[PDB]
Amino acid sequence: KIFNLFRVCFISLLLIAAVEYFKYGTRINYEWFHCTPIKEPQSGSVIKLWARGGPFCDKRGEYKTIVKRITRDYEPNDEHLSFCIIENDNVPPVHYPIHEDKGEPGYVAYVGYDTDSELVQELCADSTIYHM
Amino acid sequence: KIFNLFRVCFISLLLIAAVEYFKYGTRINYEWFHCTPIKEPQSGSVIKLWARGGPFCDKRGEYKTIVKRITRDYEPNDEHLSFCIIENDNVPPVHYPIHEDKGEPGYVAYVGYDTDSELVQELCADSTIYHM
Amino acid sequence: IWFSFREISYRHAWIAPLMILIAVYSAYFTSGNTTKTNVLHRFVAVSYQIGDTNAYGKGINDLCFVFYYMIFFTFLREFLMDVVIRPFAIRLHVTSKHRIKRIMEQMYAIFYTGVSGPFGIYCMYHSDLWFFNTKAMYRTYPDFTNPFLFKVFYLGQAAFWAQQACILVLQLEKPRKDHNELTFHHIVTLLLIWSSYVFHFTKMGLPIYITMDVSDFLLSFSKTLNYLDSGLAFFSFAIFVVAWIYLRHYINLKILWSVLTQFRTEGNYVLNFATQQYKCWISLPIVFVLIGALQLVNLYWLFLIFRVLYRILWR
Amino acid sequence: IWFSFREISYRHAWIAPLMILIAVYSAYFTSGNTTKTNVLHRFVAVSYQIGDTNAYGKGINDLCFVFYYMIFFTFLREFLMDVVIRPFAIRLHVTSKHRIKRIMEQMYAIFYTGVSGPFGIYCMYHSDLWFFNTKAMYRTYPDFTNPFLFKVFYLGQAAFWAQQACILVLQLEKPRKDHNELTFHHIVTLLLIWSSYVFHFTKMGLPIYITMDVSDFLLSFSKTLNYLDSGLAFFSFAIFVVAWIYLRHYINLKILWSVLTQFRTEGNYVLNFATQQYKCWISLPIVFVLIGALQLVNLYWLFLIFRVLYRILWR
Repeated sequence: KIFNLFRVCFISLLLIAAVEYFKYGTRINYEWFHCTPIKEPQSGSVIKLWARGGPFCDKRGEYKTIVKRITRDYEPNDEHLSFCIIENDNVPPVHYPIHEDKGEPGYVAYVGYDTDSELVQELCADSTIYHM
Repeated sequence: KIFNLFRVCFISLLLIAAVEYFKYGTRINYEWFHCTPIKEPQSGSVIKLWARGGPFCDKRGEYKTIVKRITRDYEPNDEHLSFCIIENDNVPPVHYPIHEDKGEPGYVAYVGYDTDSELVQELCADSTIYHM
Repeated sequence: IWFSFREISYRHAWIAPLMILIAVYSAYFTSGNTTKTNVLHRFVAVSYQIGDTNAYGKGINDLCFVFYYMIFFTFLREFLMDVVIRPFAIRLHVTSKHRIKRIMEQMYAIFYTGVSGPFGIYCMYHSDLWFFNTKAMYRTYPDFTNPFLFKVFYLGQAAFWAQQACILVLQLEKPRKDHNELTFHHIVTLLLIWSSYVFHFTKMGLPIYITMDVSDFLLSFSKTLNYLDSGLAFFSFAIFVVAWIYLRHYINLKILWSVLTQFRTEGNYVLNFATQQYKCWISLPIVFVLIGALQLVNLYWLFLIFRVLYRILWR
Repeated sequence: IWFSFREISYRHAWIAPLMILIAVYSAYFTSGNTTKTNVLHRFVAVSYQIGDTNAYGKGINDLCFVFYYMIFFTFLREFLMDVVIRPFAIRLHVTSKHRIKRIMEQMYAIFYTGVSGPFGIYCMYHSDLWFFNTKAMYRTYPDFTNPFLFKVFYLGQAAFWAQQACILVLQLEKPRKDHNELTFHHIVTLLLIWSSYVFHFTKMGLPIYITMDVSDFLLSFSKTLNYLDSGLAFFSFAIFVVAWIYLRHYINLKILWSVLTQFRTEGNYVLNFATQQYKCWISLPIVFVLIGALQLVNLYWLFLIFRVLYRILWR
């Protein structure tokens, strides 16, 4: 009777909430669906980040995955960071081909610890050096 | 007998997983626990972002909440964005007092649509103008 | 004296929903302002009006309005059923319990279905779908908005069907031969409503809803006229079977062929997850299998109808 | 001939755990390499060795190792219990079923508890806690690492107590007068183990575990010696009651007073959520109420013991 009704209604409302939360969440953080962060380390603790994705994930996917990866991977309270983000201006916002060549990369960023901070200062040409 | 054992063991393993996921997730995205994004709009669609938080949430909270808020609030596929992030260098990484004055703000960023892009180009003094 | 009130409540079960809904209406209307700044406006009127044009988004006020009209339809069911239908059937000289109750819910079916079918046809007439133009199914896909009448109809159907579903779950006393596929039908109907709403495409939902309504209308009419002295129930059933095939199965195959080919025999199926543009090899299988469930059940009902026809015209 | 094997399995229930664990050990040892690159190394040895110093982190290989030693302790329980204890008790001329089985599990209690108590005391001796120095509870708080012996002991206790808990859930045939507070005790013990592990502070856990072990050791010894011809069970019980108050309640009040004041009568309780430094008004109430549950139950057991003492010395 009543309890069966409450059980099924609660399951239905839970399923509705589950799908709506799926919608909202995946719309917010989609960058790890279409952009793949490929990292290439330099001499020391400093690495090269960029986003290697499909045609769809434009400079939003790029920038969001770079900032998320930087603030994720390198814990600051041991030693402060310093990074730079250099923009690829020769390219339009949405620029990848579906076939696996993807050509030019867009955003690309260097990040490391202050022990080899001189290396990142040299490696970033002129863009502002963000010491965090 | 057996089914009661599986029920209780599954509840225990679910609770363990719940607390471990709590740990991991809240360690990753803590910025909306201690930094509060206060926004102040300018003339047009362009706004002033900064992070108003406690002593704990240092420039990590600031930068992460600014980038998340920018990529969250302004949908690009209607019209492309353009923003700048200017750093407060007169300040050490961890700089807030617990009492509600919090003094100087750290990171601060301007973001808007390309219709009033000239306004953001003027408003950002010299730091790189990130058109996304 | 309150015992008389309990007696009225038990004999007439619509007073409580009536009282609560008239309270809501009186409080909203006498509030002075009828703007969105209220909360009763959330519970009584559609929300998310785009600026002031004719276009509406979605959200949670949709669920709130669904609940309020869940109460309103329960009230309407009880009040209409008893007060109007029962004396009307008694005057019709047909004296039983099984037959009279079956006629009761068939005549209620006729009433709401004749309200809804023509209304939905009106809604489709004021659209680019005119007489099931299945090309518009592939017009703007991630349309996050529907016209006023289109959405109010949509949610009206959602609220009504969910209310029949919950009354079915409540398991009153005695379903009846033909219950399992019936609850399958209602469950898949609610899943179709909620899915085809929350995945942004209702243009592909409306034609099927029209088919369902205008089929059930004639079904209930012929059934109740057979239950009454027939006179011509055979011709009514003939009209019903022709309309049943022509609308249900023909239009459903038309929609299924159109979706499968038009949305599949193309190069336009890619994710691009911001614009929620997953009209691709993901959402297709889901809605496809739902529609297939409906059509499959319709074929089973068709087989039952064919059996009835053969048995009746065999003797 | 396999029926004889089933008969052995039913009379002797340790062969299957023995067979599976010896398979695991043989496969790991004969693998050639004993390094972390294996997976049997995950299931048999502690993981997360910091570089090559004496410090270990955490993760999921902890749960894997817990499961494997869940199997190992089940095997040890069955094998030890039957093969050694049962003939030993039979030789002890005490002939019953109720008494003999109670003695069985009390003597098993003595064995594992005497293994664990002194081992834990050894672990605490090689620490900054020496004889329950409660100042070290407030040394490094978010310590994400423990010494080798410290962690292997920790997880050994976790695996063992969870195994008794699951055998309790399995509800074999007949708990016994005193079951409800018993399962309360085991449930809160497992919650204490898992919480005080996964919240990074085990320094505050170890002393309580020592108290529990060295109390239960003497309890089981005196109980089984009373069940056997006593001779001096009264003096053993006296030693037990003095040790029981002195260790359990005195040390638990020492720990509770120390945590409450030392971690509360300070200005150092702020979140700072990266360094997981929520030793604050959040984690305190949780672990405090857990310890309070333990101490409360210990007082109830104390009241029972006092009742026993009065009844025995009253006659």
